[PDB]
This record gives sequence, C-alpha cells and structure tokens, in this order.
Amino acid sequence: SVPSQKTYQGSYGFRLGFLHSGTAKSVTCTYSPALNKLFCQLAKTCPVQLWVDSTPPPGTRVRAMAIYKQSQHMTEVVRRCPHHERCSDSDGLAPPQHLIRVEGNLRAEYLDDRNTFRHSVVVPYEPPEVGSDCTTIHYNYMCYSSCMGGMNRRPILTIITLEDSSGNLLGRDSFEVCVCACPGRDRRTEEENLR
Ligand SMILES: [Zn+2]
Repeated sequence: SVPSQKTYQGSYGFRLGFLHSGTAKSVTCTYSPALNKLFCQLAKTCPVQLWVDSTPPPGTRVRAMAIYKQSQHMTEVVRRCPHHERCSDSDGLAPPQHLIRVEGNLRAEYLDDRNTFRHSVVVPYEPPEVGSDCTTIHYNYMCYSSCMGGMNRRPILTIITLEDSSGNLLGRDSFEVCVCACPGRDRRTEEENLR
C-alpha cells in the first residue's frame, strides 16, 4: 500500500514548524516554505517543531516515515542505499537500513512494519517545557537523495503523524526532503526555478 499524506490538524490542532536558517552556502539544514521542502546535509541535525493548540493525552506518540513523492515510486520502501546500510554508523538503536533517525532520545523506537515492510521511527510526544511554546524533535537523514541503489535522485516526502497509544491517527503533516551537499544553494536554485 501507500501511507496517506493528507494534512490533518485533528482535534489537537497539530502542525509542524521549522526554524528560519537562511540560505548561506554553509547552512546545514534549511526549510523552504514556498516549496514545503527541507534541504539538509547528510546526517546533520534537522530541528522539526511540533505545534498543538491543546495538549494531547499521555501516551500520545509522534511517528516519522519517508515515502517517494512520485506516484510511480510510491509503493517502493524508502531505505538507505547498499553503501550506507553497510557503513556501520549505527547509534546503537537505529537499524542500519533506516533513512530517518531521531537524535538524543533514548525512548525512540524503530519499526519495520511486518506487513508493509516500511520503516519508521516513533517517540513519545512531550509537551513543551517551561518558557517554550512548542516541542522540537531532532531528525537525521542518513542517505543522500542522489545515492545510487537507494533514493537515486528521486524526491521523498517525510510524513509526521501524531498517534494515540494504539497507533490511531490524531494528526498528520508532511514536507518534501532533499538530502544534499549544499542545502543553501539548492534551496536558492529551486526557489528561483519556481519564481
Ligand atoms: Zn546512501
């Protein structure tokens, strides 16, 4: 099958947020609202904010999953390429085949769906702390969009779902991702081609 990618704020008014990092040649992660696309370097921190109008129940979780954006590739499981799945750079929790990892959260769980074979990483939803208005999850993408035998230049979408303790849908948002050597220049080039 194919995971839904329909934006759904749900009962708790769930939606994502991104920092404003700019497009300098040196930037490691930058988000383009015009393209709803995140550009980031390989295995660098990608801060993703979680915004809600009201706090969801204890036990609520947040899942991240990648799918190919192009319909002709949608049924293919997004995974790391033959080279990166074998480079032994595991952090001791993420399976080596998984494209998306969560940084600094010992409660992250990695799932290999026994039915769809798709990969995902899920963490408990934590309400914002004192002085903060949102919660931030730090993601890492472990393969370049251009990796041969892997994404092979095919664009991907990351789908973030807010789920209850049973895995039922409470909210959903998504964004395109391009893991590349120079996020600042590529974002500028793509926004130009759009203009
Ligand atoms: Zn790779």
